[PDB]
Amino acid sequence: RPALYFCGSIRGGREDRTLYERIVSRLRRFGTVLTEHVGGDRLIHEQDLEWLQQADVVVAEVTQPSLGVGYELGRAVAFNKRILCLFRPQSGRVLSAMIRGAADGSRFQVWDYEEGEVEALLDRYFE
Amino acid sequence: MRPALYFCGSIRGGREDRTLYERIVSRLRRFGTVLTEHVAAAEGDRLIHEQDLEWLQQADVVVAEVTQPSLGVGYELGRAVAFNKRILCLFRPQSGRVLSAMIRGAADGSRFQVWDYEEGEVEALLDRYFE
Ligand SMILES: O=P(O)(O)OC[C@H]1C[NH2+]C[C@@H]1O
Ligand SMILES: O=P(O)(O)OC[C@H]1C[NH2+]C[C@@H]1O
Repeated sequence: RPALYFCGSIRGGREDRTLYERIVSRLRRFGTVLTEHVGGDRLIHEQDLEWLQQADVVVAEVTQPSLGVGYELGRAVAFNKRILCLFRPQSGRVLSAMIRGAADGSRFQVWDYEEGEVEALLDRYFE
Repeated sequence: MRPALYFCGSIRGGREDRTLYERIVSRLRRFGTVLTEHVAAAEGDRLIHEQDLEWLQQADVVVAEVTQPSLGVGYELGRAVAFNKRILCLFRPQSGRVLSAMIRGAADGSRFQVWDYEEGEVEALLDRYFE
C-alpha cells in the first residue's frame, strides 16, 4: 500500500476544494494520504516537502493555477517521484506548458478528465 | 562573460501583469543576458518545457514575479531550487493575495530571496539587488 501525497491549490484559490476532498477520499482507499488539505510559512514549506519526499506517488489536481502546486511538482520531478497530474479541460483553462510538457507518460503522467469520473480514473491508475 | 538571468512570470495562469513583466525584463537586460519565454508585445508543450528548463539550467540567477498564481512559475522555482540556483522572487501585497507558503517559506534571505514591493519601485529594487 503506497504512501500518497496530494497537491492542490490553497492560496491560489479554493475553487476546487470539494473535488480535492473527493480525490483524497478515493486515494485513502489505496494507501495512506498526506496532504496539507486536511516558523510560519517556513514550517508549512518544510512539512509539505517532508511529506512529499516520503511519498511513493505524488497526485496533483492541476486545474486551478497555483504557485505551491507547481513548486511541489518541480521538487517532485527533481526527487524522481512517480507523479500523476489531473486536469479538467471543461474549466476552459489551458494547462501550463511546464506541467503538460513535463509529462513522460510513465513516471510523470498528465490525464485530462471530466469531474464526475475522477474516482473511476483513480481506480484505473491504482489498480 | 555576462551573468545569465532567467525570468519567470505567469502566462497560462493569466497575463494580468504582462506590462509589468516587460518593465522587469527590460531592466534585467541591463545586468546580464536574459533568457525567458516572455516576449515584449512590440516584438508543442514538451518543446516549451524542454526549452525553458534548458534556459533555467543555464542561468546564474532566476528572477520570478510571483504575484499572479501560476503552476509554471512555481514549477520553475522548484526546479531552480533543486538545480542550486540563486533565486529572487518579487511579490506585490497590493494584489490583496497571501503569497503561497511554498514560496514565502522557501526563502532563506540569501540564495532564495522573496521581496514585497510596490509596482512603481520595481526598477529601483532590481538596481539594488544587481548592484
Ligand atoms: O497555496 P498554494 O495554492 O500556492 O499551494 C498549495 C499547495 C502547496 N502545498 C499544499 C498544496 O498542495
Ligand atoms: O503558463 P504558466 O503561467 O503556467 O507558466 C509560465 C512560466 C513557466 N514558463 C514560462 C513562465 O515563466
